[PDB]
Amino acid sequence: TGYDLSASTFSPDGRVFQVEYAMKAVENSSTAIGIRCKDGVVFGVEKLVLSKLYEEGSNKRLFNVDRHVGMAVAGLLADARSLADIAREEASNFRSNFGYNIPLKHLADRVAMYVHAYTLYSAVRPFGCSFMLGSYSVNDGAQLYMIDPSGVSYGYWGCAIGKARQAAKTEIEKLQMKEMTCRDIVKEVAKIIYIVHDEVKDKAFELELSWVGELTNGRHEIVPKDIREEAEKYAKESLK
Amino acid sequence: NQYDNDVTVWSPQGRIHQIEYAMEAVKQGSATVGLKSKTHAVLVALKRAQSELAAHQKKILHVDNHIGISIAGLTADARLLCNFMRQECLDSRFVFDRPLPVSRLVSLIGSKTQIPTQRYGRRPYGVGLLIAGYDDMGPHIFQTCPSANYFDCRAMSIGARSQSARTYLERHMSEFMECNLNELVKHGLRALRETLPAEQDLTTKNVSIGIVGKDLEFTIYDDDDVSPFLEGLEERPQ
Amino acid sequence: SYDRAITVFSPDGHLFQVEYAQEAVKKGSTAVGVRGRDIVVLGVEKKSVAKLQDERTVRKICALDDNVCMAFAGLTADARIVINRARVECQSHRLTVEDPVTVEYITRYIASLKQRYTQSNGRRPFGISALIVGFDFDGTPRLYQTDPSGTYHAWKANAIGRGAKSVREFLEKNYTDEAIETDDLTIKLVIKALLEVVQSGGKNIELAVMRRDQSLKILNPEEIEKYVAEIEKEKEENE
Amino acid sequence: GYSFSLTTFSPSGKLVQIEYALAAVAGGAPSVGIKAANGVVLATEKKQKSILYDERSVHKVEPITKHIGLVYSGMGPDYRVLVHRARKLAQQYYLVYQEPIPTAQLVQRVASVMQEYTQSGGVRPFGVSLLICGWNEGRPYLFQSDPSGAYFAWKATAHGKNYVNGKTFLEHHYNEDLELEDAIHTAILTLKESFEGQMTEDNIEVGICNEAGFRRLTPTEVKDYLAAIA
Amino acid sequence: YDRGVNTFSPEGRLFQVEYAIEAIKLGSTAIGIQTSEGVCLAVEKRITSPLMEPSSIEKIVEIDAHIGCAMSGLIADAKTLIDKARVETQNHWFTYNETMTVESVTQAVSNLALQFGEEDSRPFGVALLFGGVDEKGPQLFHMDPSGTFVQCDARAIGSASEGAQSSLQEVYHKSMTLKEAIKSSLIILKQVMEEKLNATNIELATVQPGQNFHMFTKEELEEVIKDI
Amino acid sequence: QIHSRKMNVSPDVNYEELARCTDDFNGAQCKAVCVEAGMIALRRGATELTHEDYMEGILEVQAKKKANLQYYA
Amino acid sequence: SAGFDRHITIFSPEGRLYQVEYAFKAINQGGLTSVAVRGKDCAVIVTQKKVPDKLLDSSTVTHLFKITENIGCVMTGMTADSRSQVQRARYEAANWKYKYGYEIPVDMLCKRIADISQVYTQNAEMRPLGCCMILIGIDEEQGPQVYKCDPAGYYCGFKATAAGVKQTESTSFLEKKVKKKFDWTFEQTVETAITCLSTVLSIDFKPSEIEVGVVTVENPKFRILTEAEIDAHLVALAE
Repeated sequence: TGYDLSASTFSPDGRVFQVEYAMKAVENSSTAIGIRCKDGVVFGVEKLVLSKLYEEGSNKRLFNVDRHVGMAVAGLLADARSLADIAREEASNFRSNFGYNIPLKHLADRVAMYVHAYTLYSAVRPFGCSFMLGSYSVNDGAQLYMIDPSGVSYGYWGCAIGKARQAAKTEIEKLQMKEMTCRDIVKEVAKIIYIVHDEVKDKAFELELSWVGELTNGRHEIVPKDIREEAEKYAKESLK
Repeated sequence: NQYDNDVTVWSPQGRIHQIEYAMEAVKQGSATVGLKSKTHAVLVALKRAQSELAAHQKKILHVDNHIGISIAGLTADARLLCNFMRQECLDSRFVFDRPLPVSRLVSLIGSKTQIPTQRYGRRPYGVGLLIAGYDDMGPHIFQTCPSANYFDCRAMSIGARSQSARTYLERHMSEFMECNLNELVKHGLRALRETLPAEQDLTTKNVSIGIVGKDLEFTIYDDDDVSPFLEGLEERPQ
Repeated sequence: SYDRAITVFSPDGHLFQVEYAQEAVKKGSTAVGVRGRDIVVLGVEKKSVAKLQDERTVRKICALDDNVCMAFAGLTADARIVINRARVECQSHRLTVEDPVTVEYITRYIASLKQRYTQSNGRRPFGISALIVGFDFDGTPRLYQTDPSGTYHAWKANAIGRGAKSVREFLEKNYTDEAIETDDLTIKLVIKALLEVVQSGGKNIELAVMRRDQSLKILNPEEIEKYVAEIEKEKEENE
Repeated sequence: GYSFSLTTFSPSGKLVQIEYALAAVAGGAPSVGIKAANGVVLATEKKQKSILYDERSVHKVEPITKHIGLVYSGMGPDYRVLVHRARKLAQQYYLVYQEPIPTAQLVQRVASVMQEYTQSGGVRPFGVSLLICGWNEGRPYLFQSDPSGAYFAWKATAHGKNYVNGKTFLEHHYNEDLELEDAIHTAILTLKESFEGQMTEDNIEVGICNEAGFRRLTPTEVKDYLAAIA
Repeated sequence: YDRGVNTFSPEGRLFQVEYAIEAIKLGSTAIGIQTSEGVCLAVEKRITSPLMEPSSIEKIVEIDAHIGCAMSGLIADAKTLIDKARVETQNHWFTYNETMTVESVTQAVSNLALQFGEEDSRPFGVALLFGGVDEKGPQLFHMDPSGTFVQCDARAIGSASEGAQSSLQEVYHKSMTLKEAIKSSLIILKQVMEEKLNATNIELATVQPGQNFHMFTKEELEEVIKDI
Repeated sequence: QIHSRKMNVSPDVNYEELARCTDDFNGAQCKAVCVEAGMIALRRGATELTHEDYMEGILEVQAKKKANLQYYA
Repeated sequence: SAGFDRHITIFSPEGRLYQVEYAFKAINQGGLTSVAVRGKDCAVIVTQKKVPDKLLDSSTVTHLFKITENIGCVMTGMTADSRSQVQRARYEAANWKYKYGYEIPVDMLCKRIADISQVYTQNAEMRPLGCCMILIGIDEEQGPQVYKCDPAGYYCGFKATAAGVKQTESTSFLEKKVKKKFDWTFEQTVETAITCLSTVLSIDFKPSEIEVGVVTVENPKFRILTEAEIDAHLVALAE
């Protein structure tokens, strides 16, 4: 208390509580997971049905504007949209100047540097969301990245952000991501989504999926659960 | 409380109480109604009066012939966003000569309203909006909040006493999708009547309507249009 | 809310800071000016130049243009900067605009200047007020005053706080709707107001009279003393 | 309290914030600077939290011209920034007047610089006090610039922590007719009085301004002069 | 929660501009009425000193001949709004070669009213009454430091505005002739402000659809004096 | 239902409808609603109380109903 | 002490670097430790890569960085600020080579970074970078150097140095080692650093726990040692 009110105000010991408040605010948001196979990356997001006033697909938390990158958020949706805009602008800048695709490591680096830049100045606050970055490059390798509102980013074999952090991390640990292909990854992702507090205290939730890989020419597309409904029924295989 | 400076202050609870106060300022507005069919989008408004010798405050503003808005909040920010959307619609008509789709415009407003939420020196735009728009991609009824967030709703209602409406629209959403324009406006009028106090009733003076369609440009349906649609309204039994 | 900031309202809507500006003026000395039948006459009092100090540097009155002059009461630094601003404004407007200057425009300008420097934080309002005299109301005389709140008005005669409390009441009791008969009775009424003023000894009292057709004129201490003695004699047979 | 902001006066007519900056000057490493008949001497001491440093990797004595000496007592980073801006200002003057900076001109300009940080709350004045020595018109001179943005001259001076005893030593010991080598000896003596522990070439560096030019003492010279101090 | 406009109050309101609304109370009352016969505005003076020039108080001021204007608040921000209104109307004529309709004036003035905390100041403690006779007939509007504006059949703003507004509501209806509306406003003012009305302590202005000029009244109040 | 058990209410009252009306109500406020319905029946001098009386009870209990919420600032 | 430490620009009554020490305390929270040691012709850096979990890819959590093809770097602090300052150092080195043409030694780079850090300390607009700086580089025909820069802007060369949490203990170990003049060769230097760290953390490290970098006169190209090379060094210390 006291040395708390600004993102630039250091605590007498340790770091600024403003950043800590940002990441804990991230902790209470809707869950988002992302798992990468050998050549591809798959994301999973739970969304709350609001009221019946909702329109079965509105205000969704899956956004992707890049020729080889998929991206999902876990946090306050407004800052999620803003960070999507910054990511789009940075990707367009790189594509215009360098003329070719940005490595996801460099893109995540620049985005996370900008995010942390929003924590340095006292007139601006840290963000209210944490998101993950997924892509494949034929030139050098397959990548997955996780970025927080603290400006800190890492690459993961699989990661999970939301009100499922540790349980979903354990559900990731049971997998063998080194050698599995993305076709099974979708099923395990959807099942893991459903097992970890689908509607325990919450009324109900909506599930949406993201999937980018080498098999789809590097580009990102939303895997359609409108077709084959296989991960959906795979989740219900786990109810008992 | 220390934690009620500008939106730059993150609360330990993981909130920013200025934003919650902005949502309350949204609830400070009067009752609104917004509802669509598969071919039309209609928003219904309750024009709050001041006196027997003054006119009611308007609630429906025109942005473009294919996108309409309804406001609930401090009218200053409401008009500022209205001018903003007017400007963006004009630029869209200027660059490629194409009516601007609702979704992209709403995303732009979301970004614009979000920038204050991070930056000191400007309170976030504290007005609740209902958006009605039709484009070449689909019909849309929308709402937005000062938290710089927006929600696409089949049927939506914001303001005081709005929960009775919300229950009405939640119960009847099994009906509207292919209801005609007259039936849709009757549904909206019924939704407005739910929020009404027992001592007040709808009339042309306090009711405002706004309709847009795939073959019908967005226009504001005031007293003159209110007069015919008032018939067919559900009664007030006990 | 409180008075600690320039732009903050009081919970009942008052702006205590501009009221404090008006009061800082109110501590400033007597300043009373009137417009007569044709002439406008002013009287500077309470200078109290003590021996070693010279009265020339006091600047009892400064003329903005040939048809307008000012002195202000309160803070001499603010008075001086406003004098320079008004002089530059009137001269530049007369030089540049297709048509020359009138006192109304400079009145609007100084009122706007006070309102502007009062309008934002980090920018202290002027702590001065002054009583404006103009010659070219289509040749007729006219009188204004200015206030730190960016406020101006037109008067047949006006005074400010320290001189107001006594002298202005004396004027509103005495002021005849008939304009003071000639500049002679104009100066007589000014001297009477100075009599209502604190000391009236003539040691520092000086006056400047402007006829609204003639340019500004400056009065000598000997003539001021003669007028004061004439007014004292007039009160003497008033018995 | 009134030190919260630098833009306001105290009722006592004192700038409390400027004073506390001069407290950081007292927290600086003591430096001794005296003038002689044939030149000026600027001496200072250093100590290390561990012998792990490269004690010669940096210098506390710095020149501004080929004939100017300059020493400080404060925190290093602000000193280095001020040195950089002072060197650049001297270069600008050399470009303009086609002459090297005079000692008086240099000191007034750098003091005006150090005043430039004495306005507005968003900036902080240097916690550094400077000692300047130089040759001008065939005669030696020395001054001092302090975080207040001012300067004063000095035939004998020193500042830092435990400076008052240095003042007393200089009062009772310094005369205006001293010689340069004896001046260096007096400087090292008063530095030894000012700081505890043995003074070695790892602990002290001294710069001396000669009328033709200025040079800094080499470590072997520091070892020689520090040894056999009387 | 009072430091600035750019901070939301716990209830969603603003306790900085709500005091700007309170600043309207300390201003003098003014009466404005819209009638089919014409639009009239009434302003209270409460003579402050006989030495003052009575018209020097700008609470009755014209921005164009087809339109009227009245004031209640600090006269400085009042004059700022007045000047802004004249400028917008004159520029609108310069560009379009036509009169600026009163609703457009009220809207365009309000954009300057919308600068307290949204550019890059403080709301002006002034509440105004507009009266115009134009392409939409006789019109009377009211606008307040919060930036909201409303077309009014009648309105009273300022000190003691509440009682005057209530009484006017009891008497006035939207189908009167102009003269009886002026009479009602005059009797309400006579009731409220000081004493028997006269040109010294009250000001009157009225514009007509057939007479889109000279809202002002100059010693034709003598008819009012002998009548009311 | 619980607090009306002693109050002899008319059977033609939809307590689900009262629940629909009584949003945000706490239990104490609902008990006060029943008591207010009883007092309203007494004001009518009613032999028995009905659904309308319960509605008036809620209307008097619910809240201050607040002022004109567009003229605020 | 309290109160005056809330802003970086405000000097406490004692005149102390309280916000600087708060930046240091922000450094010490991350449970990390680093060391740099200078040799006869070599410079060695090594840091603890305390991997928190296995689901992350170990390549994405490195803390040794190449800022120049012949200069090394090692971090201690929050990840975002460390990434920011390594980016800034790379930009500064590139700009120096663009402007001057020839080499930018580690001395210039660390001095520049320390100067800029002092700038952020001086102005209250932006919070100081709460992480420390350590570099290694070869100098023209003179030998390797180790330099340490901190949030305070302090900047100096080092025969040996330490950073992270374990400051005093590591420095004491190095000080005990360095008192004897001997052939501090590459293998001896890296062994000394490794054993220093293995005692100060007091753990039998697995190879993945640490990252090792080195620069030498004979091999001016900065290198990050592979895991197999780490095992070779460990079995070298195994004797």
